[PDB]
Amino acid sequence: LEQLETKITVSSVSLTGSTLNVVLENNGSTNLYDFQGFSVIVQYYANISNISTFNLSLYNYTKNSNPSPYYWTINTPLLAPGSQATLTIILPYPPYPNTQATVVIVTNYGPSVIWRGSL
Amino acid sequence: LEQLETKITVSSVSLTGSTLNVVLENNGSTNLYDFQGFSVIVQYYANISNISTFNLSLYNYTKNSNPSPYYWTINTPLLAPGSQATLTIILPYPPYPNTQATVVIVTNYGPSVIWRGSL
Repeated sequence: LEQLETKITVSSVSLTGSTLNVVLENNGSTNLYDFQGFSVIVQYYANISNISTFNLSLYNYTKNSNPSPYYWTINTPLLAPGSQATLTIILPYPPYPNTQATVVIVTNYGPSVIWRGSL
Repeated sequence: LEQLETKITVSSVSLTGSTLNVVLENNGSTNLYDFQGFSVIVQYYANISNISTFNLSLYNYTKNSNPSPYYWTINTPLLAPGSQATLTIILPYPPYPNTQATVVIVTNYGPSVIWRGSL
């Protein structure tokens, strides 16, 4: 039948401690709600005992209010076209200051977004 | 009804020019064949005019016999439990010598594997 476009973009990324907050925008025509079917990858430089340490890991979805490291949450059950929501990603270590990072978010439908910047 | 375990592992990774060959093993109970529904991410250091350059990109599936850069293929239509197959990933630039790389492969079912090593 009818195929609908899926499209996401990242509006902003903010770091607090070891928590990444990613503002995600739905710019497509599909509703996004099957979050367990998303994939989230973060590459960053962890501060491990004052040594900048490359870390690239996969993060799993949860609805738990206190997500463990290597988990992520989002502050809505459904992200509709034209709306935005905040993804919270819990990193295992605080980022080493002034280092680059990459966040990959893949929707259950296939389309994805990659954010590249500094923490 | 019945849930079956999906599990993949990487047996080996080989580099030829700008082509990555990843031997993927099915160690689960599901058949793997919905490759368009997989996600593949590669992080490496590209040789761009003799400057080692960080590159993290998503690669899309194709069955084309001459995949373009940022595409991947696999040498079977179906990877059954207990079998292995070779994924071919076409990188945009040859890797800079003796640098680290990461390959993330996510099945359509959810379970994934991350390979970490050097090219």
